[PDB]
Amino acid sequence: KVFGRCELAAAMKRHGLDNYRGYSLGNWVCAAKFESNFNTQATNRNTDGSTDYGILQINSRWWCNDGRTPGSRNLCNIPCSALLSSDITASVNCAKKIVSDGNGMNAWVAWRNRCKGTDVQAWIRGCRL
Ligand SMILES: [Cl-]
Ligand SMILES: [Cl-]
Ligand SMILES: [Cl-]
Ligand SMILES: [Cl-]
Ligand SMILES: [Cl-]
Ligand code: NA
Repeated sequence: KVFGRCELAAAMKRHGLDNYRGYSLGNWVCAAKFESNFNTQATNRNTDGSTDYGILQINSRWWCNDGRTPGSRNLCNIPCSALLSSDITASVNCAKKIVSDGNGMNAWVAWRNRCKGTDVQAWIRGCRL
């Protein structure tokens, strides 16, 4: 599923991401835009053999099991394929664990390089929330 901007903002708000650990909703929409272009089916392989999955590009090195990342962890206790669903619940619940692990949203490289320090409120401007 390719979300619209305001559609995704409303779904993330219903799932409790607005101001979660102090990160306003626009931060999460901005991260999703540049990580996946709002596409739940996005995948990308990393140099070390791990793979990033879904709308927030969560990494099989630490967070999910895909059966092909030897020596990795599965800290969200899910198969990585669950992060590709049109229902974003699994991705949101795993992202909550990631952002709580000490480094905040710096875990998302695209957030750090393209959203951090910008006017992220623009990403929810005009949306009915
Ligand atoms: Cl857009
Ligand atoms: Cl915001
Ligand atoms: Cl594995
Ligand atoms: Cl949902
Ligand atoms: Cl933080
Ligand atoms: Na893994």
